[PDB]
Amino acid sequence: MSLLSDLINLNLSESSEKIIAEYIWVGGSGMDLRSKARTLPGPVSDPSKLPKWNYDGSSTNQAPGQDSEVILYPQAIFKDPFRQGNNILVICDVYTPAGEPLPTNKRYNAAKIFSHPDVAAEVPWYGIEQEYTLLQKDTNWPLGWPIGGYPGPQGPYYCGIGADKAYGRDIVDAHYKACLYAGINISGINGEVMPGQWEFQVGPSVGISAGDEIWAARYILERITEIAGVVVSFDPKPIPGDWNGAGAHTNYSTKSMRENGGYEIIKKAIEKLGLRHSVRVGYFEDRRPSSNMDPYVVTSMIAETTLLWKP
Amino acid sequence: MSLLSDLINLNLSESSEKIIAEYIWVGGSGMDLRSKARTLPGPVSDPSKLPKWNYDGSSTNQAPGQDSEVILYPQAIFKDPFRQGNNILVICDVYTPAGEPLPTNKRYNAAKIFSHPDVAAEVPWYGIEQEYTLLQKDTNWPLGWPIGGYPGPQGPYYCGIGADKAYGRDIVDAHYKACLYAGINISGINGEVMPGQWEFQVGPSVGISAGDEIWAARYILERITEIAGVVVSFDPKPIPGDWNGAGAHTNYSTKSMRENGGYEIIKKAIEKLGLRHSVRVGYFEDRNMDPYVVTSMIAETTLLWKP
Amino acid sequence: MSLLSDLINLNLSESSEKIIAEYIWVGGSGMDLRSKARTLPGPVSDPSKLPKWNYDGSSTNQAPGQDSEVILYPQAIFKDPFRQGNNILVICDVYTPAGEPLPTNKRYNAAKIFSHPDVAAEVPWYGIEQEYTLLQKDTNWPLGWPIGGYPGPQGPYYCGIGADKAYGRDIVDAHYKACLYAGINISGINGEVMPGQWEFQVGPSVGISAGDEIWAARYILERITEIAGVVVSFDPKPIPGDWNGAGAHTNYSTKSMRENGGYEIIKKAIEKLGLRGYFEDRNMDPYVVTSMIAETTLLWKP
Amino acid sequence: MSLLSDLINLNLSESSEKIIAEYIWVGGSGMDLRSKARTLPGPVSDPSKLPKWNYDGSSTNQAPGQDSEVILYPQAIFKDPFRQGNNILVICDVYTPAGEPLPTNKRYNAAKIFSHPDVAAEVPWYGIEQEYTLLQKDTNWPLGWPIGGYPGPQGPYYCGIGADKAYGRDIVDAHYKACLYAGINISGINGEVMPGQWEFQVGPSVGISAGDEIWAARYILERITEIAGVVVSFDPKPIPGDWNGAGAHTNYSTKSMRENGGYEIIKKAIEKLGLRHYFEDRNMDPYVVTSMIAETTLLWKP
Amino acid sequence: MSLLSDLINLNLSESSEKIIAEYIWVGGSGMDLRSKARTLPGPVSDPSKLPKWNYDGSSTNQAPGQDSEVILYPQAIFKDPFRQGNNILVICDVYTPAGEPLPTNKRYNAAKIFSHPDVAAEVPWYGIEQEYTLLQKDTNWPLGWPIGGYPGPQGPYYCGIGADKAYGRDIVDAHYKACLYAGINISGINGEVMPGQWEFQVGPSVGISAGDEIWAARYILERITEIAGVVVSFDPKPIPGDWNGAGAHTNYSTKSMREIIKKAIEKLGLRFEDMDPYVVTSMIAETTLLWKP
Amino acid sequence: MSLLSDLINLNLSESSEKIIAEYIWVGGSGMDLRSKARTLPGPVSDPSKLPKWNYDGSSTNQAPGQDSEVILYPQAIFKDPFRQGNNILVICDVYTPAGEPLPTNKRYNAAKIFSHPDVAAEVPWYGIEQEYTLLQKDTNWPLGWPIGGYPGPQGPYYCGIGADKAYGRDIVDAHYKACLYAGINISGINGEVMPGQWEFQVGPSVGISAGDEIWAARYILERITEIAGVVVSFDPKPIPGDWNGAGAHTNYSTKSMRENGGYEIIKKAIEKLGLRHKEHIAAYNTFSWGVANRGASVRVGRDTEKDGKGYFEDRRPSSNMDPYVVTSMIAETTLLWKP
Repeated sequence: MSLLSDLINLNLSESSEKIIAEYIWVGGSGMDLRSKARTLPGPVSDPSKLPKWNYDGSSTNQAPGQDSEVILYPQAIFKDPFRQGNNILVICDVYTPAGEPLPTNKRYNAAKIFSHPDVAAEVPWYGIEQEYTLLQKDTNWPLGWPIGGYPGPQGPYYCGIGADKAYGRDIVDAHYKACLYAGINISGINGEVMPGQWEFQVGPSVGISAGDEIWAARYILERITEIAGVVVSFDPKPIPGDWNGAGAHTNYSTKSMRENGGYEIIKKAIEKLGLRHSVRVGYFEDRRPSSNMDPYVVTSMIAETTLLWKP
Repeated sequence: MSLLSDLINLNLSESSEKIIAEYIWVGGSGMDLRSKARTLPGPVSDPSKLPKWNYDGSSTNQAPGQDSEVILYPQAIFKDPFRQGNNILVICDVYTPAGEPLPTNKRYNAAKIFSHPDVAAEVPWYGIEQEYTLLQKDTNWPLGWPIGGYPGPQGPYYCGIGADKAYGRDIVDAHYKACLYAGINISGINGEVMPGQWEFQVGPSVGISAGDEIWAARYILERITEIAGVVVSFDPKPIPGDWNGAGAHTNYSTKSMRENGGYEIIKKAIEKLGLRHSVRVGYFEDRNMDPYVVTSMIAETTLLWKP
Repeated sequence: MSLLSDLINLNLSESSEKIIAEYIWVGGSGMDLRSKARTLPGPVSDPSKLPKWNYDGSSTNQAPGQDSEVILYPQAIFKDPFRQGNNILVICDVYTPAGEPLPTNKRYNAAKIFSHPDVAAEVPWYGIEQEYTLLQKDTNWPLGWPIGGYPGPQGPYYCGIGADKAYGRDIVDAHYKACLYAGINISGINGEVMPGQWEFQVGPSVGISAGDEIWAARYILERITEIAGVVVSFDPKPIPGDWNGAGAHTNYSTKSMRENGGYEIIKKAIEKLGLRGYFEDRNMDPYVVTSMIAETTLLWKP
Repeated sequence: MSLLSDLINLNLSESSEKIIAEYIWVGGSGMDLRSKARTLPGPVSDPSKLPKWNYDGSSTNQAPGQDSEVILYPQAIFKDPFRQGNNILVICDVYTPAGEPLPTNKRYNAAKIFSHPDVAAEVPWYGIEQEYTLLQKDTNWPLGWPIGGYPGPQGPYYCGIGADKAYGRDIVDAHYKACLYAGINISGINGEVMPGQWEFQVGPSVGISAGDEIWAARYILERITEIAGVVVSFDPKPIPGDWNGAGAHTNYSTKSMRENGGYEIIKKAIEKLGLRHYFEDRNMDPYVVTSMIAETTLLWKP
Repeated sequence: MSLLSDLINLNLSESSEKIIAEYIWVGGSGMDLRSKARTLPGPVSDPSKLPKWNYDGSSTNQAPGQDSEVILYPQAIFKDPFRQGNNILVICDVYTPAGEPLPTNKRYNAAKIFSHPDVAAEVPWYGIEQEYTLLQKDTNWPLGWPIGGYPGPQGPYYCGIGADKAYGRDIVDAHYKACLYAGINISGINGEVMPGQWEFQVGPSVGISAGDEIWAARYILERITEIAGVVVSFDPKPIPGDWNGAGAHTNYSTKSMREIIKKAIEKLGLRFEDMDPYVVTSMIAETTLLWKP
Repeated sequence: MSLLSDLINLNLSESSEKIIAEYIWVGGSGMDLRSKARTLPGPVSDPSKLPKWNYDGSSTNQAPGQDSEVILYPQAIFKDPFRQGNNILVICDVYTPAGEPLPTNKRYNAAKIFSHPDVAAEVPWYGIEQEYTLLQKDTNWPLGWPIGGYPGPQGPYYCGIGADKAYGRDIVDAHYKACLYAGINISGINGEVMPGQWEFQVGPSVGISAGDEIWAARYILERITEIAGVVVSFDPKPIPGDWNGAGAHTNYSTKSMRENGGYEIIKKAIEKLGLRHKEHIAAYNTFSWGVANRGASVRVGRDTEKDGKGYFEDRRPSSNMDPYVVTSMIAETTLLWKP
């Protein structure tokens, strides 16, 4: 409605100083984003000044015990592209009332790694490639799926233009701008090989914020698909039959690698990655993660292995 | 039709100083909000400066006895998020032409309680959690209700995002901004365990204003569902079959609780509520009733009642 | 389309000084409003400065004989809420080319009454309640009419809120603002007992202007229902079968009633009305109703 | 809905100095436009300052062997009419990682021709007429195709107006303004003989920028048909059966032609064109057409 | 489908002597008919030669789950107008495995009354008028219910003809013939005052068979509405709002009356023309023949 | 469409003496019925006089090996209710070209059991109850599934009548008459607890023919749902969520159990069944039995106890069981097996 969108787009700065904060977290599947919103007395840019919150963990498959309460710790702030003004998104990680990180909290361990002085001094930069597929809500097939099936790896959809080739660009372009506005370092987008299939890239992002941003980007994307009435999947294999997906390739570089200087340093890091069990060379790419893996794990494991691990 | 919203959204400040006041009241079922609007000469911020009004109680199940007139007393003003500008919402309570509160007027007795020096000195604060369900107008099942029916208490709807999980968010978000604009102390919202089910929280709100705000929040919400062509229910059990609803839990604290040695005041307060007969511990929580009644009963039982 | 509304909403002040004037009149059924629009060189606020106009009365059931021409006399100006800017609505009344009021022109005799020095001195104020029903275009039953039919006098529609109770509020709220914008003294609105049934109140309005304003308000409402694709009826009994309508009560006060003490003036006025602050009088033409009240209490001699 | 277009239409200048660049290239069929977008730190007006990029050529039928990587060289900048603000469109041509132009890269050779001192000194101007057909997505027949088939070369569609004659004008007018905004020298448009068939002209455009501009205009057009949910064809024969198409006629003038003009210089150019087989030369790649005329008339010696 | 109706209309007499018997009973609400079918070796006309059967009473609100078996006693036979041929309908009443009538079995007590020598010798005849309403499956409003709603008691529907007046006559005429074919003494039909509203009359019917026949006729009617995709209600008030229903009038005569009425009318008042038909019919006999003031 | 059904319903006896035989078999999932049809020179009543046939086993998940040919052995004849006249249905079991039964051929071992003199002398009768669900083709939810979802175990659908209660009776009544016409010993039908859920019973049928008849009855049902444009499921849980399904309960009696003294014989058989329980469950939790307590593994029934003779019910098999396995295992355990 036009009456409805007017209420949704009300600018609160004209009526008070209160802001709305959307607290966001990863649910019990490790892939389900959850959120809810609260009012704060005034604008906030420092996450550490945000109050902690809580939710019912037995409703998100995260607290089975007699105590269902789970605590939310604010960790990163972004501008809310939906509520606009001084309203914000808050990426949180999740803990028991006693202060223990939940098993589905991957940020905790990642934060320990990125806070290590020898990792922190190396200024690790990350570039993440996030593929996704837009799906018809009723049928669960990708937008533009051709009547008659699987089209193949050589087709008109990859970076295509036109009503018969690019399906869902409105969602994609809305997302690109929403992310820039929010403060995410989104570095690009492209239409992928399958109809309704797309990719966005994020980076360079330093350390723990790479994970914060990617989760923030996924949140915004699904909020946008929600508006459009379309289902989004980050699964590498979102439908049966043949399917061409990429994965979740991660580009990585340190202060030493970027100061050449250490062209050689890139190669030894690659040596270390091979030693642990895909990797190509500036910076280098890691080709093992799939499109739904947790970025906190992926990014921190690369730093640990290349900066802290000794066989 | 774009021609229509242009008219609805006209800025009257450009043409004169007159304002429109939407007078709101609780009807004969104790849960049905009613309203109508009048033009006033200029901007008003003090409810005591508003004229009294009236309506036909025989049309809202509030006047049987040969005299159908019921009187409206303005009690609280909020900004009107629908008409915008200087136009206002007016929460009223209802009286006979003779000056007596109607049986369905719960504000009067609640106000008497909050006006008592022993209550007023304790500065009672209230926090209310209002759960509600958004229902398809034609089928009366919740928005997004799954074909197989009751999904269970463990699902993707609670605080969910995405077309297949969150149903009716445009309404929820419209309501959130609308209340803040209106001047209600809405403190947050969340998607609940069932599809189409949500919650908003209001507070802390002082004394009689908790009820004023709650009714105002309910009014705004149902005005918004009206626009969206959706039905709203505040019933804990809004459909047959299995259902997970919470209720309307109420948080309460006094000045004594908020200061030094609240621990004792809190347990004692709980003891008296128990002695009268659902209560758990900052402050404490008390588990479709009228908020004027609920909030004032808590103050009275804990501050005025002497066993 | 959005291309269309852009053209409809052009601000003519940006391109010239010309304004558009919508001349409005009551047709041969006594309840059908008609209008058409003309271009004038510049802004006008004084009705007496508007040129007279004309139309084919044989197309509106208002001229049977060999000369079908009917003359329009501008009588009242309001701002046009549809064209916006300096464009205006013009309430006219209607005459033969020779200068005689048509039988369906009720403003003429009303004007004589309000022009009478004894009436004019009393500054009569009117408050008029206009009930109306919004009807589905195809079925001609009210918006929100329930499958089972007539619901009874006790229901959720009266001053109701919600998708299942208030039917047509967008029209009603558009009208309220449109009337205020136009310069009509609209004093309030409410949902009525039947679904799709509503009321607006106008006043206080002075003398002959009560009728001019009520007619302008009816005009504006029906232009709005036209936009919404809904039919409107001002008939107290707009559908067959059982139905609750209120009516059209008219509140009335003279200068004398409004001063000290007035109660006595009110007493006598009430007696004369029966025989033939303020007080209330229990599809009619507002020109007739209001002027008859003034005449009965100020000019008539029992 | 309206929420979606708000996000798409966000002005990024309010949040940072970063811009979005849409890299565009010709795919493996020689007629398929492809593109994707990346974030840059600040505004750029010089193509030579833009970073090179890459894509998977095995996905656009442009790299078969074990190395599917293809390099994009930015060549021309236009403002992005879709993202607005300081966002840009970037016309690119394509190379192997080793630095060799791909077979489907026609810009490379044209650029050698226009950079040649004997060509460059003559400032070749080009005027290109681009015909196209708007097709129903589901049926693949032109918009407004009549129940009964091919209407003939004599009809109401050529430069027509009205719902029954002009099909897809909203696309055409969006494109016209979009191209002007972008910085393309679009010189006019017209409805053509077949329903849903139209033409745009570009020029005068100097040298290599003629081809850059036509490709950018084709890109903008298909992005617009995409928004409209309509298919576009630049094929001279976009459906079976009889059909009236023009082609891609190219106008050409040299500095000397614009001087005296003399006409003799024109005669000479025409003569040389004949020998190999301003003035007019009657879906091909504009880089090829434009550069061959320049080569033949300025470099080629009989 | 013609392929489907060909299978449904197969004449089993052409392939064997086996027949199908549809056992019918009254469920736990007292108004819900239930049935299921079994194969028998050959034609049967004597209800007492039919085997008893059983069902899960916990699925029809007539037994608890821990002890759910309920026994079906065959009581009356009719020809089955749906399966045709030698196939039959069997009206049953219902008992615990120990042999007691279920509380929702009203036939048992009615049978005792009609078996009483003071009643049986008097040959009580019954005429029953059964009103019903045909309802649109999706809306639950009557067939032909007018857009503007409740029309009033004076209208064109009563005994009407035409597309705009008679709604559901196909169902009604099918029912009339089906009942006659089945062996029910259906004595007439008429369109009623409300749209989609109808009545059939059964009688004269002797004693306990009046109840058997009415239930059999109700069965046949709802099987027919099932075919037509229409819902049936025997409720006097089948929709909210105003409605014109008759009631449940019952005609009654004894052997003595047919040869008198006033003494019976007197007896009825303290407690000619006057819910479960077994109850209604037997209580009238009891009132006028067995009762003690 | 009447033009089409006229062709389908042609009486071939008026045009020739040739008949059409629909050879039917169980495919590689153990539940997928397959069939195809051939022309034979004249009418046939003796299955042993029908020629063998073959099919491509790599197309029904029944021959992975390099030789995809699988052989069809005719075993049972029924009249074809679809083609009518002298046209027939032929229940087959399936073998390698070399002559060995396929792993998915369960008839073979069952036949070996029913041919044993100790089983045959005993004349085992079987009664099988086949529950099934009719599903809307597009949504995969049952016919008549209510807008608000799962209704519960106490409702109006069980043996119900009316447009709002009984869903799919045309299919059910067509199937009942088609089976009778075909020569199958179908003994009854009823509407079940869930919307669109129904049951039919077959029996008493002696020995190996019980399985032949059950499979023929299943074939006919799915051929009828195909005509109706409806999907049929014999799965114990044809939809997610709560669901009330029974299974495929099997009644069993020997000549001795049916005569006087029979109850003592029944108890001994039940004892033997209990000693095996795990073997039977694995093929078809804690073994139990009684007369009217659910969910006993085995039920005797009031009538049997009362009379001192009759039969007993094995309530363990699920609705998608292979009747050859169930029927023959009951005979084997109670008549041939030595603990």
